[PDB]
Amino acid sequence: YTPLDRINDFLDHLNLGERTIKGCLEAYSCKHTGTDKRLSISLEHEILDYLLLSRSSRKALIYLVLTLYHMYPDYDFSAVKAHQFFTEESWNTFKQIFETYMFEASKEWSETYGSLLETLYKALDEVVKLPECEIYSYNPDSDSDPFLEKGAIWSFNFFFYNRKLKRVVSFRFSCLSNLVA
Repeated sequence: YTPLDRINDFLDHLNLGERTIKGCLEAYSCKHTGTDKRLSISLEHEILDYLLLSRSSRKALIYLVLTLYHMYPDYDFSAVKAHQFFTEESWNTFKQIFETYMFEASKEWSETYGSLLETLYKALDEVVKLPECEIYSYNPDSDSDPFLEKGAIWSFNFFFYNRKLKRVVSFRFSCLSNLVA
């Protein structure tokens, strides 16, 4: 039972009255054998034919789409559409988002313990060496995409990728309205 398991339990259906906050960290090490390997190659080909993400992320992209497939393997992810829906970020741009939307969450957490953000950082750093990571948000517009939560007040899907380890932590967090009419 690690800090991620901690954060995750805390963020499992945090209920704050009218809106309910959900959050989820999942880590994935991309295998270099079997289906992961073949899939990776497929993606790498698709990307090259086609040659918003810049090209600096053409490799990162391969590994992000594997992590999608890992999370929802029955869904058709596509290298080109993801190229469209992934956006590169910085820790700082992530920090602002955490500050502005996960405010009630951080607050409840400090009331509970004696920062949620600091904890998160430490937890991520342990699993993917954070200062060496690349950061991405996934914002699909497609109706079907399973990273799209419909009727949500907001939703984010972040990804922390480590190139050396071929390792990705995905952080999803969203807000739901508990109202009735």
